[PDB]
Amino acid sequence: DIVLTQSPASLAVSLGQRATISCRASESVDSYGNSFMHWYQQKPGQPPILLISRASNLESGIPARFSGSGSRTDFTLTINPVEADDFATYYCQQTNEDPRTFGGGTKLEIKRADAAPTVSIFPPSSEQLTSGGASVVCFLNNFYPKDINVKWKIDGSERQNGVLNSWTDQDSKDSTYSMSSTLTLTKDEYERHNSYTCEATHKTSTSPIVKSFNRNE
Amino acid sequence: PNWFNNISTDLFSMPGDIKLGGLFPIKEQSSVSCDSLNKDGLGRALVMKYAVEEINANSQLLPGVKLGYKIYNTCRHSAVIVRPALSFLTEKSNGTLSVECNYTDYETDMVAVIGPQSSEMVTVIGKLLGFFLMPQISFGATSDKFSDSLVYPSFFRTVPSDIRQVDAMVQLIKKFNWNWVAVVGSEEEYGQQGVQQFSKKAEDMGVCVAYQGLIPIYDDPKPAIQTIINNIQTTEVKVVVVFSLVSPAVSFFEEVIKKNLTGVWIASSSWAISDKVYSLPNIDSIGTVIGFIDETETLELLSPFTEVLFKKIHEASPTYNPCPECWSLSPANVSLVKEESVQRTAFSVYAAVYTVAHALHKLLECNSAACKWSSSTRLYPWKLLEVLKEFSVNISNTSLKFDQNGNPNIGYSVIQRIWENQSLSSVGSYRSANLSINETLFKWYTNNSEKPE
Amino acid sequence: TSEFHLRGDYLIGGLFNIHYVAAANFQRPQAIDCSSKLFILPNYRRFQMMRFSVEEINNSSSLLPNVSLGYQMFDHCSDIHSFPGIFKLLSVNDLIRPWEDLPNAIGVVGPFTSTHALSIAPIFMTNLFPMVSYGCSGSVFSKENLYPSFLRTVHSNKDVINAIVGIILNFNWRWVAFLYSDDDFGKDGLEQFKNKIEDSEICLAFYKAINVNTDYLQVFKQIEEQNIKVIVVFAPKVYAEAVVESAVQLNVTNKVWIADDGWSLNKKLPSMNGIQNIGTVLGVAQPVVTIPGFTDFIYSAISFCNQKCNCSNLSVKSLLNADPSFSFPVYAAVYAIAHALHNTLRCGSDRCPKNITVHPHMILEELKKSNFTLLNQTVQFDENGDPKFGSLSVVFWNSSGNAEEVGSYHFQSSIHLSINKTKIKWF
Amino acid sequence: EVQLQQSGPELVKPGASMKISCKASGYSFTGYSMNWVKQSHGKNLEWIGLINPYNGDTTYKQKFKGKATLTVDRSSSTAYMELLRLTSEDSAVYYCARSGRGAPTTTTAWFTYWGQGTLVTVSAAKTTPPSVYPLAPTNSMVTLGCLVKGYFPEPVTVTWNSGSLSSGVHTFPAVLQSDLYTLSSSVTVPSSTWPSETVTCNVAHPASSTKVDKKIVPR
Ligand SMILES: *[C@@H]1O[C@H](CO)[C@@H](O[C@@H]2O[C@H](CO)[C@@H](O[C@@H]3O[C@H](CO)[C@@H](O)[C@H](O)[C@@H]3O)[C@H](O)[C@H]2NC(C)=O)[C@H](O)[C@H]1NC(C)=O
Ligand SMILES: *[C@@H]1O[C@H](CO)[C@@H](O)[C@H](O)[C@H]1NC(C)=O
Ligand SMILES: *[C@@H]1O[C@H](CO)[C@@H](O)[C@H](O)[C@H]1NC(C)=O
Ligand SMILES: *[C@@H]1O[C@H](CO)[C@@H](O)[C@H](O)[C@H]1NC(C)=O
Ligand SMILES: *[C@@H]1O[C@H](CO)[C@@H](O)[C@H](O)[C@H]1NC(C)=O
Ligand SMILES: *[C@@H]1O[C@H](CO)[C@@H](O)[C@H](O)[C@H]1NC(C)=O
Ligand SMILES: *[C@@H]1O[C@H](CO)[C@@H](O)[C@H](O)[C@H]1NC(C)=O
Ligand SMILES: *[C@@H]1O[C@H](CO)[C@@H](O)[C@H](O)[C@H]1NC(C)=O
Ligand SMILES: *[C@@H]1O[C@H](CO)[C@@H](O)[C@H](O)[C@H]1NC(C)=O
Ligand SMILES: *[C@@H]1O[C@H](CO)[C@@H](O)[C@H](O)[C@H]1NC(C)=O
Ligand SMILES: *[C@@H]1O[C@H](CO)[C@@H](O)[C@H](O)[C@H]1NC(C)=O
Ligand SMILES: *[C@@H]1O[C@H](CO)[C@@H](O)[C@H](O)[C@H]1NC(C)=O
Ligand SMILES: *[C@@H]1O[C@H](CO)[C@@H](O)[C@H](O)[C@H]1NC(C)=O
Ligand SMILES: *[C@@H]1O[C@H](CO)[C@@H](O)[C@H](O)[C@H]1NC(C)=O
Ligand SMILES: N[C@@H](CCC(=O)O)C(=O)O
Ligand SMILES: N[C@@H](CCC(=O)O)C(=O)O
Ligand SMILES: [Cl-]
Ligand code: NA
Repeated sequence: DIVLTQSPASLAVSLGQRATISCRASESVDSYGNSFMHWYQQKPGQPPILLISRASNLESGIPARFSGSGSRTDFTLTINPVEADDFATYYCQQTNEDPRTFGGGTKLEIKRADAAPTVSIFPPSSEQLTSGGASVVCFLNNFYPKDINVKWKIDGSERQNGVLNSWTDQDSKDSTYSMSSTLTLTKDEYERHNSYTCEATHKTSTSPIVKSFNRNE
Repeated sequence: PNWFNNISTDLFSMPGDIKLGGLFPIKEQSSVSCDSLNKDGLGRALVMKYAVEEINANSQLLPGVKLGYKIYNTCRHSAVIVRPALSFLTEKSNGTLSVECNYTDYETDMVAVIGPQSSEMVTVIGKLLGFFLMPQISFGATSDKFSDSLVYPSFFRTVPSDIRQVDAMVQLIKKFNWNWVAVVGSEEEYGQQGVQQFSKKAEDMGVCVAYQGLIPIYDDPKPAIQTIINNIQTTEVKVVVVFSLVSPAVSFFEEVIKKNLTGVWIASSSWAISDKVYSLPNIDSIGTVIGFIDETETLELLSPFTEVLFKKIHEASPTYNPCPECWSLSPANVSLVKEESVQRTAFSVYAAVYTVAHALHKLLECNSAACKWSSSTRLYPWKLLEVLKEFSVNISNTSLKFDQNGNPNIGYSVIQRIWENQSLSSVGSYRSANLSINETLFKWYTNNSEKPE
Repeated sequence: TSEFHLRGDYLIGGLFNIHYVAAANFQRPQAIDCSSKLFILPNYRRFQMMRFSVEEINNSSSLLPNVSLGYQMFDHCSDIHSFPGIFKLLSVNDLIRPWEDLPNAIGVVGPFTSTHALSIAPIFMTNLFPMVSYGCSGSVFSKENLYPSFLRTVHSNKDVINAIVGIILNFNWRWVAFLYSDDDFGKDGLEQFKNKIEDSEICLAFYKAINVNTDYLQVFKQIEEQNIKVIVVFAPKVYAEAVVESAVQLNVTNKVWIADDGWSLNKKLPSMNGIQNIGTVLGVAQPVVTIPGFTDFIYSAISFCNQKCNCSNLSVKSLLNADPSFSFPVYAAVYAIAHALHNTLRCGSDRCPKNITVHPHMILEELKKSNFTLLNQTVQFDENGDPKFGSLSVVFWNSSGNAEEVGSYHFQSSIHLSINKTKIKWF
Repeated sequence: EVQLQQSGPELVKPGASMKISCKASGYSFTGYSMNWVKQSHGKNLEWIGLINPYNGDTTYKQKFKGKATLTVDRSSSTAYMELLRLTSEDSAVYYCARSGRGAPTTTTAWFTYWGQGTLVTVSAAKTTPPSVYPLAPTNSMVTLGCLVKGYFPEPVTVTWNSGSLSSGVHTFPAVLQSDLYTLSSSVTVPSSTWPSETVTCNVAHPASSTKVDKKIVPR
């Protein structure tokens, strides 16, 4: 089975600049005067789209800023200039030999200027309280880059337990990320404490960003 | 011209010592019913009558001999055209066609055949006539199939083969930097060969053919047409080559107008000057039409001849036939030869007739004074063919030269349809293998009056 | 005696081509001496098959009782030169009246090739003179408005092309070369093939029309420079032999050859030396139909222009073992016409109303509604005059020079073509 | 248009088997190989095998022999993959993909047309409908929210005001806890326009036939 190794694993390229993705194959994928290596683009939650077939043939409907080259065992996909809707995972694929195999993928990220998150905290709804549970939600919206640190403080104490986090995919317009942080407590637990604090740390600032409320209000 | 008053009123049959056979699409279908008059066909037939009346009036061309003819309708239908073909082959004396293994001493009633007009019709009789080595000189059949003299032994043409027309089309497409086109043909010999020859050559020249379609000529073409049109939209081409007989073309653009399609349409000679297509309501909305037609002289004498004739026909009116209702032709009907599609193809007909006559003059060892002819001379077609091979002749102001295929040294005029005048403008030509156009003369029927793309 | 002529109460014309000659310039309007040209053994066998069919029907006291069938047969090596014989069948007293609304014959069997048929059919169609072809597979002949008295007993190219595509799809190769005869048969095949594969994984990598001075060296030069493994050769016996023989000569190896039924049962090529070298030959073939009594007829038989065979000294064995393709088609063609005659005359099972005026167009109406059994097949034609009988099979040229059946084409099944792949031994 | 329309998301018990369909339209079904591809959440693509719809011939990647069974139904232009004896390792998105035109062989053909995908969830856990809670709060922009809690299996869809609010909408990837998924959604609207202009969270979970509208009511 031919093994496909893509490099780099992930990549961040500024708008209007050039992206270069590589594929190396364990054995040659040449036959019938061709190189049977192809490239696919997969946006999150969507089927892969064929960009380039037989190493360098652009498929119809695909902009000419995508291109490919190489032969035998070494191949390059090139995107120039990178545009905002180009963040995706790019997979190379060989069909020279059964079974077909894909590379592990290369994750292309749009690089942009750094941006501070907009933070909003939400006490449990009355509706949820009626049910015997309580969730405190914190949105961290439209920041870059993706690395961010959120901690929860209850009555001045950091709280590890019960926190679920979740990131969006890069935004196709402003290339930022957003994130939700949910602290789930029992209703009894929630009613037992007073202040709840959501505390964001991000490279745009040495001060953390903090949002708070007191329950009894 | 004093000889205009000596002429006879028979259209489709002239008595003579030596006789030409004529085959014309005079009446078509809408055994079989031929009810629709083809004014172009009738037109081209008149041109043969004129040419023969003129040859005869000329004391120096065939001095001893009167040239006659019999013209029949082909109805553009295989069953119709075979009977007139066989009749040309009957023994001059008898009226019957005898069954023999050897026809070398067999004197046919006709010495050569003018027509037919369409390539489909030639494939019906071409090998029959070719077996007798009866020269047949078509004034309209353009398929490249007939360029092979091993397959069509006695075939000549006063119009160029389509192998050249498509070359001209492909070269115009390259000049305009369009390399993504569709081609549409009618579903018979002309259209089918046209589409194949084009596709092939578009490859040679790096033009990608996004789609090929064929319009049926028998039974309802609407379903096929809607399919074709759907593929044209789908491929998003903007240039369409329409290699088609007039009637399916009409069927075609009727649909193209219903669906508000617009773009560049390349016309083959068969419909490039068809009034039946250009008179369609809203045809002027389909965009730019560029066409290729034969480079021909204009017969200046055709209209004066025809009014005198149609006057003499009216006088003698109170006295089967390929055109029953031609009895009531009046001087009011002289527009039949003034129509631009007859006017601009008349010479093809004229040059065919004159080609045979000059060949005859050479065969019969004629000079300006006398011929080696008498009422006991026996004329065999195969003898006449021997003369016509690679023939040269001046005709009016044209140096006509047939090559070993029977193809003439005739080129193309490139025209554009101008919707405001309902006229045709000249934009260039194609002589030898050199297309020669002036891009500045082109009018682009688009939103900003600029060349598509 | 003449093999070519048999008196009878009614005559069937027989259009064959026993000799082969390439087209050539001529300067005189006259028949060709075909009899001095290259003899074609399997064509001669088809010729005899018609003579056998008529004799069997004349031996019968239930089909056309006390009404003898005769024939006028021809050897037309050239389409352009075949008109004298055509005029004989159509003539009334050795005369043709162009404008006529009782011809010598009531029907005709043949011809064998699309080219012959295109050149002459119009003359027959004008008065709805029945032609029943035993071999002409051109698509255009399904258009009933163009050829309204034209029937045939072999299938159209469409079907054979389908079968051929079926073979390709059954395996893994998807680049194809398509070598076709430079004529109406070949050209029509190429268009049927292109149409069928447009919407598929199959890609036409290369095609060439094949004629007399096709530089085979250069055809095979590109074919292997495009690394094509599959080669369809859609052509008559003469053109096919040129291709295959050149292949051995130019040492073309490791190919998958695909044959149409015109040469999948060729008896020369499989015995040819070096044949093994070029790879593996598969094809669409007509299953061998056993026509009983034919062997005996041949043993007994070996003892106007274009009515001479010039073929004494014939090995009876070599005729018997010649390409049996198109045998049932010829057989059925003759019987189709005999039944039509029988039904026009309104014959009983032992008698026929005598001396009746039969008109070729009445034979056509009875021909079209043909429905009778023959060797446990049912002879019928659809609205196009195409046959609703006859199978195609897939053969493989195996190590001992035999065309071994390895599959079937089914006209109306879900899996259209089936192949026992294990039977194929790959060179 | 060529379209490959795959059957909907499935929840299936461990040890059982399941069948996925791929309805092809707008081309000649028997002329092209149908391939099947697996994608675990980790997001590696794996080729399962292909079928020749013309004759039913199949080729499999060795690890799926006797795991997957490909069949076709030529009269409805539909391809099927049956997955046998399912484990949690079979939880993945499955694609059908059609061979394109141009490869020398059936082996070398690449994939030009894909179906949307079929999510397969292998669990003995039980279908639960979601609970939908509103997330109500002063600056020029105000951020509203919606908490979709404790449902199973995936997926849910979240739209705001029936689709009219599209800008400034973030729906976050569900998170699985005790065999129950939680997700949320935020939407940022002009502060002048809330609460006067009612903002409503639309949630639908087709697995349980749940469709919920929750107006973001102020505190
Ligand atoms: C087909 O018919 C033609 C026309 O009759 C045949 O040609 C004629 O054939 C004879 C030869 O047998 C020629 O007549 C004789 O001419 C020679 C000199 O050429 C002379 O020495 C003899 O005394 C006699 O008069 C005649 O010229 C010729 N006509 C031609 C060639 O135009 C032809 O042979 C026939 N083809 C067949 C039977 O295959
Ligand atoms: C032509 O017409 C003139 C004038 O009527 C007549 O006198 C003469 O005989 C005619 N000439 C011919 C038929 O050559
Ligand atoms: C398209 O054609 C239809 C004919 O029903 C017409 O009503 C419509 O206005 C046309 N649209 C255009 C020309 O954009
Ligand atoms: C001749 O003209 C009249 C009226 O101008 C017309 O009725 C008739 O059809 C015409 N005959 C033709 C064109 O043959
Ligand atoms: C045509 O005219 C040209 C130019 O004078 C001359 O060279 C040629 O011989 C003529 N051809 C004829 C009379 O056939
Ligand atoms: C329209 O008028 C005349 C002929 O009617 C022609 O010379 C002129 O070129 C035409 N106008 C155009 C093409 O714009
Ligand atoms: C092309 O036509 C334009 C007139 O529109 C003019 O500039 C030029 O003379 C022409 N060029 C030729 C005829 O070569
Ligand atoms: C038979 O054919 C041979 C050529 O194959 C020829 O030499 C011989 O004369 C022929 N016999 C005839 C035509 O009687
Ligand atoms: C026909 O009958 C004769 C005897 O009358 C016999 O010799 C011959 O073999 C038969 N032919 C057939 C059945 O074809
Ligand atoms: C067959 O019919 C003919 C009449 O055409 C007759 O002469 C003959 O007697 C019949 N044969 C019999 C009765 O055996
Ligand atoms: C076989 O044929 C190929 C291509 O036609 C040629 O290149 C090669 O030399 C041949 N091999 C031999 C003669 O061993
Ligand atoms: C054909 O013949 C058989 C009996 O020979 C009959 O059963 C069947 O109905 C016939 N088909 C027709 C007349 O179409
Ligand atoms: C080849 O096929 C023939 C006919 O099917 C058969 O007689 C023979 O056994 C086969 N030879 C082999 C398989 O070697
Ligand atoms: C397929 O072919 C093999 C080899 O000839 C044969 O043994 C076997 O019976 C065949 N299988 C079938 C007919 O199912
Ligand atoms: N040139 C066309 C005939 C054109 C017409 O008859 O309108 C042909 O070869 O058939
Ligand atoms: N089927 C061929 C004749 C037989 C053959 O050569 O295969 C044709 O129509 O011309
Ligand atoms: Cl005509
Ligand atoms: Na009998």
